Amino acid sequence: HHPCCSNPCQNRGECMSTGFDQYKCDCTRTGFYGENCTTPEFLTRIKLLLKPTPNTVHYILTHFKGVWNIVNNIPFLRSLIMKYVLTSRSYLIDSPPTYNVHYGYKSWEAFSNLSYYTRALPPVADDCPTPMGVKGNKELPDSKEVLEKVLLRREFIPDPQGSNMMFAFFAQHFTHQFFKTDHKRGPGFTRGLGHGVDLNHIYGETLDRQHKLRLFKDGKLKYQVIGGEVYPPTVKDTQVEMIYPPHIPENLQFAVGQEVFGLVPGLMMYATIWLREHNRVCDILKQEHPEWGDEQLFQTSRLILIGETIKIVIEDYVQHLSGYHFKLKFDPELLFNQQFQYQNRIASEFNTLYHWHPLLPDTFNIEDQEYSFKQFLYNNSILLEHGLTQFVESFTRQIAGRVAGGRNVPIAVQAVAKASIDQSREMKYQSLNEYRKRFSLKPYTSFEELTGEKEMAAELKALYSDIDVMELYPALLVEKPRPDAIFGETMVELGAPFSLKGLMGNPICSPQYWKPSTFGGEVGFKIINTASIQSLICNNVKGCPFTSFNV
Amino acid sequence: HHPCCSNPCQNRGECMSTGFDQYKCDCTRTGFYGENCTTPEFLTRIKLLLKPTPNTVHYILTHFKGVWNIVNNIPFLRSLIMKYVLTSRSYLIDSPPTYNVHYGYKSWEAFSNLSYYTRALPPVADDCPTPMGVKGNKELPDSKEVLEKVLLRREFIPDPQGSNMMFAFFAQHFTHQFFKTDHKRGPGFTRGLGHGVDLNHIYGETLDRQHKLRLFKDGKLKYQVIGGEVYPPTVKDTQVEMIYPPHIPENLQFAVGQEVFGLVPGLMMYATIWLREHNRVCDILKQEHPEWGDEQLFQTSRLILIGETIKIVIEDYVQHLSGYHFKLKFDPELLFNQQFQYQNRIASEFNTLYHWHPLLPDTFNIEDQEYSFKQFLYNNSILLEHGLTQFVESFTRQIAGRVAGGRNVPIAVQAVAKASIDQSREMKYQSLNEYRKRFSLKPYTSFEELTGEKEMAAELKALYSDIDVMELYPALLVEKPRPDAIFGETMVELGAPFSLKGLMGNPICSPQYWKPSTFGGEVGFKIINTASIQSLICNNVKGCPFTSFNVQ
Ligand code: COH
Ligand code: COH
Ligand SMILES: *[C@@H]1O[C@H](CO)[C@@H](O[C@@H]2O[C@H](CO)[C@@H](O[C@H]3O[C@H](CO)[C@@H](O)[C@H](O)[C@@H]3O)[C@H](O)[C@H]2NC(C)=O)[C@H](O)[C@H]1NC(C)=O
Ligand SMILES: *[C@@H]1O[C@@H](CO)[C@@H](O[C@@H]2O[C@H](CO)[C@@H](O)[C@H](O)[C@H]2NC(C)=O)[C@H](O)[C@H]1NC(C)=O
Ligand SMILES: *[C@@H]1O[C@H](CO)[C@@H](O[C@@H]2O[C@H](CO)[C@@H](O)[C@H](O)[C@H]2NC(C)=O)[C@H](O)[C@H]1NC(C)=O
Ligand SMILES: *[C@@H]1O[C@H](CO)[C@@H](O[C@@H]2O[C@H](CO)[C@@H](O)[C@H](O)[C@H]2NC(C)=O)[C@H](O)[C@H]1NC(C)=O
Ligand SMILES: CC/C=C\C/C=C\C/C=C\C/C=C\C/C=C\C/C=C\CCC(=O)O
Ligand SMILES: CC/C=C\C/C=C\C/C=C\C/C=C\C/C=C\C/C=C\CCC(=O)O
Ligand SMILES: CCCCCCCCO[C@@H]1O[C@H](CO)[C@@H](O)[C@H](O)[C@H]1O
Ligand SMILES: CCCCCCCCO[C@@H]1O[C@H](CO)[C@@H](O)[C@H](O)[C@H]1O
Ligand SMILES: *[C@@H]1O[C@H](CO)[C@@H](O)[C@H](O)[C@H]1NC(C)=O
Repeated sequence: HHPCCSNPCQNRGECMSTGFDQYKCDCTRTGFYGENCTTPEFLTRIKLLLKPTPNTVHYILTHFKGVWNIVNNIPFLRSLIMKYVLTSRSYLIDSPPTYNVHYGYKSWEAFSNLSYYTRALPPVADDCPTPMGVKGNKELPDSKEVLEKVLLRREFIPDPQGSNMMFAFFAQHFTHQFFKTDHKRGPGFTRGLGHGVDLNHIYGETLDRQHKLRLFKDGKLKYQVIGGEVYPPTVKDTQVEMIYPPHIPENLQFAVGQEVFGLVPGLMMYATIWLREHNRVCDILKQEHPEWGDEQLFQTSRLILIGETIKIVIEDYVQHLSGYHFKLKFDPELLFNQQFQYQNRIASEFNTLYHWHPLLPDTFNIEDQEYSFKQFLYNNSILLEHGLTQFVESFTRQIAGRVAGGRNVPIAVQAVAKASIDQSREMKYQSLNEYRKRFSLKPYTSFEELTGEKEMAAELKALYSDIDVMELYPALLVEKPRPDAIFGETMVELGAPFSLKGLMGNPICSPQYWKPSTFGGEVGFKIINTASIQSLICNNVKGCPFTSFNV
Repeated sequence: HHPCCSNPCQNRGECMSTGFDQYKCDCTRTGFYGENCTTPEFLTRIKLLLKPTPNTVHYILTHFKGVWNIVNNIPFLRSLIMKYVLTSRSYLIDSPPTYNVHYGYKSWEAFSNLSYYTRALPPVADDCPTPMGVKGNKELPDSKEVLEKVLLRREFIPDPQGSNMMFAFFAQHFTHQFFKTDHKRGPGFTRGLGHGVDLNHIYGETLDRQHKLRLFKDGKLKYQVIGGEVYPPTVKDTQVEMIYPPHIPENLQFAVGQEVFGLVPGLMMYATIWLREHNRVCDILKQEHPEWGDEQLFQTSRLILIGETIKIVIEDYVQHLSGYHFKLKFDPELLFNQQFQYQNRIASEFNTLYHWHPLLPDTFNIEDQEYSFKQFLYNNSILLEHGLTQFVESFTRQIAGRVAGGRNVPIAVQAVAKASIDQSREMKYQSLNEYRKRFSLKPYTSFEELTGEKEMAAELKALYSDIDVMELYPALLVEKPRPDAIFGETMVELGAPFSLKGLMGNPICSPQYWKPSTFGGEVGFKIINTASIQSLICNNVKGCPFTSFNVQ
């Protein structure tokens, strides 16, 4: 079998077979040397002794509120800290990207083919004696067993951080512009060739689709007016393909950028909001530039919305997730004097860690009504009957579920959660502990250590036998959360690097893009730099309801 | 008309309409301010006082031969200078890329659609009163007139730098992996979506084409053996689509990565050499890695040949062009402590400046035979009759034409030279002086300053009327050359930044790729770092003939 099956190389060293039973580790720029890159250099040894553990940095950022109030209000100091935050996490991502599901060694195919999700860790070789390499049993525990014993929801566990359904549907809507798995090809493949925040979920992946969604007057997107209220146009009027079951009336078959957004009224809510926002921006730009044509009005509005998205995602969305007292800042200028690659490639593992199905509640509470999953799916008449205003008011009030801590995946989505385990195995994912080492974390030495608890640990112990063969995905959902937090260590220390690369690696953040002329002047630039989840709703939802990402 | 037609914004500021009749310059990070980004900042005043002219910099590098011989033999000094060569030049390129033929403003279409060549300078707006903006006549001079008067060759003008046919065909072969204009779509469109040195001209642009060219054993490419010599496989054997006229029979229809390389035997020579090289690397890798399968063998060989190409382009090809006494170095480690984007987008203007048709000779001299263009075109029989050994020997010793200096485009390719002018015009290119400013160069104040000569300068003024409406492409071919040099100032100062960016911006130069493991260990890595035009020939051509890019 492959000599690298045991993953002998440490500290981001690279394994290469040198014969049927021999390997060699490449320790170049790891800061380590020796057969397995285990011996540290003098500079590295001191650097290791001083580096605070992720849980210590988390403590500081979620305590000393009085000091953070001061830091947050000194621009020079706030910028300095945000600069470290960005740079320290960006470094953990390979850019230009390296491996994918088919290539556990660097290759031009892996680099050039945008149809693949990239991979933070190479896949386990096909001929390895064990699913994870050398350790554990010949088969991983049955995925259904794992799901039922440690993942499925017994009782609904609310998020201690206060996350609401406004946040939950935002996460789903937003992340679904770059998580577009090509099922015709396989789970290691994507339909989102932009590999980041291009807003294809509003505008369409292809030009052909974009043009069916456009009005071609004043730069705007097509729309319909039902009961005085602006909604996306129909499948019939646009000839835009959407996923809908055949029983749904032509009227409620809304056509938007992303084919799957008719699945959930919550997604259609943000689809309508962003559609309204783009047309609102077109009106603003048409007044600033009465001399501009439709094409520039559209293009310029798109870039502004990309700006709004990255701004809202950092300063509202990530801010809320973080639980920090420190105010995260969206400012491209922070990287202008730093070494940073303005490019991104969506990692398969980023996709997997983002399967936050526990967020989903048992019922969807709108006004006085409580809708079940069956009632809620594909039902756009709920959005029409209640209206966006009510939808915002209700989902701001309804708490979402805790992601970590175990046993909170709703039964309605059991098949999806099982799929997340199966496809991980199909894609030959390395173990949780390997992913932890890859992201500078000390590997878990027991199931009790991972879970911070006793019952789920015991079950997992009987299923996997060895902590070093625990899988990434189920571990993220069973992990001990941070104090009163939605996630545990692994979720954050993997998610944040992937997250920040995709946000800052956007072209609009590059020095040659980050200037007022890119966005139609100061007026367009102003829209970005003052954008918030509150302003987004206020500008586009009748009666400007209050909103946030917490209850 | 559009308020930015006059190109009012200077020093890299960006123009934006602010009404039907008014504009605004965005002077962000230009180092200048004011209405037209003309008022320099204090730090910028100091920088413009200390920075030497490109002509001064060229002089130092092409003189003091003894000093550079010391510099080239102290590794630290050589590394320090090469570092500046790369950095001082790379800020001149927008990366991520900005404009294209359809977008004079930054947009997502422009950034995300890889089918476009990018643009170093936005196109002149459609509604502008004159083709160049506001200056000049309603129409530009007839392209035929510009071609006939100052471009077409009379007496053959050899390149004083001594560039040979080995250089000419290498240039043609190497650049045609990234200059692949999509003529069904338009001149502003490319079919090379890799936008750089991916060797698609050897391996194919698509996966289906690659798979028809591969042997699927030992990581090799398909081939045939004619008279003991390894040559590309046929169209009949591979089912790989190639551009061949009807009269060309099945046997002489070689299938290679790039569909037009059958056009010229000179290109097929390099296609055959590189095909042999790939398969030679596979053998080396097989010996190092008996456990490796076909796919990895092929993949890592590709990565090695990409490395070899970049090595040869910098240390032989560009080295020769530059005419420097200073030895250029391919070393990615030099950029690891620098701000640099490992990405590239081929610029339309880079394509245009690379139409070096004056390089082409009147006839192609091989052994005792002098072949005319008609005799040479689409004729791989010539290749088989003489063999690659005689091709290298003959082409190594035949001199190329001088590109700059005017009146040196062969008549045989006159329709091509005309097309470059016509296509620049439909692509709405800005004037020469606008591109010169774009690249930190002083605009020419007269046609005599452009040529350094009286006769052509007179012909040009009678056609263009104003120096500020002179087109970029014809200007490059008529430009006053540097002393005893193949090119003039504009060619180099535009070409060099596009080039280095294309080469160093390759992902194999990034810290995570620039490791022995990427190339199958230290032996694979050594093949990249010791590559040269001579070794390429020596390793793959019977008898190991001597070669270089100059005579002889
Ligand atoms: C952000 C949190 C979140 C939420 C709230 C959510 C809520 C819901 C929901 C109820 C409203 C339904 C019916 C679905 C249904 C699906 N989910 Co999500 N999902 C979420 C995170 C994800 C992500 C991320 C993916 C991967 C997308 C992909 O691969 O296409 C996913 C996968 C899926 C898929 C693709 C199948 C696959 O194999 O990946 C479907 C269908 N699920 N989801
Ligand atoms: C680098 C120097 C060089 C040389 C030596 C050279 C030698 C020759 C040559 C004799 C060997 C002939 C018959 C031609 C003829 C042509 N040249 Co070149 N060309 C050169 C530089 C270029 C470049 C660069 C392009 C742009 C390629 C493209 O696809 O637009 C080009 C374009 C062309 C085209 C149109 C592109 C197409 O797809 O057909 C033709 C025809 N020509 N050239
Ligand atoms: C990116 O990677 C994809 C996966 O390798 C690749 O899709 C694959 O394309 C090949 C060739 O186009 C298909 O293989 C087919 O080749 C023979 C040719 O004779 C056909 O008769 C068969 O249909 C055979 O399947 C693969 O089917 C296909 N793999 C899939 C669907 O997963 C993409 O082409 C690559 N992307 C680019 C732009 O190159
Ligand atoms: C910024 O723009 C330039 C033109 O690009 C210049 O405007 C022109 O000034 C000329 C005299 O110097 C006039 O002949 C001409 O009327 C005018 N062109 C216009 C406005 O259409 C401005 O002077 C210059 N501004 C500054 C501050 O120097
Ligand atoms: C590098 O790693 C290899 C394989 O992980 C080490 O070989 C192992 O050594 C340990 C302790 O002596 C044994 O438990 C294993 O039996 C050995 N190999 C295997 C496959 O089990 C090797 O010692 C390491 N190199 C150094 C010097 O640290
Ligand atoms: C990149 O741009 C080109 C040109 O706009 C796009 O090609 C056009 O596609 C539309 C709709 O599919 C066709 O109707 C036209 O015939 C095409 N125009 C041409 C050939 O000039 C191309 O689709 C774009 N690429 C991507 C990835 O969207
Ligand atoms: C293409 C990718 C672009 C954007 C990424 C999208 C969303 C990112 C949001 C969350 C990422 C996943 C898990 C949590 C990780 C980080 C956010 C929370 C806390 C960490 C704060 C920090 O240090 O950045
Ligand atoms: C993707 C593109 C990558 C590489 C292009 C390869 C070769 C380009 C060669 C010539 C272009 C034309 C003119 C200048 C070219 C090279 C520089 C020559 C002299 C100046 C030396 C220097 O300052 O680097
Ligand atoms: C509501 C859906 C849950 C069905 C669980 C079926 C698998 C049984 O799982 C068991 O669940 C018990 C109750 O939490 C735990 O005490 C046990 O540790 C666990 O093994
Ligand atoms: C030996 C030719 C060098 C001088 C030519 C410059 C004048 C251009 O003359 C042109 O030459 C073309 C090529 O035959 C012809 O097609 C044109 O009809 C002719 O006018
Ligand atoms: C859709 O929503 C309506 C209320 O708007 C609800 O009464 C109905 O039952 C739902 N449809 C389905 C099929 O559940």
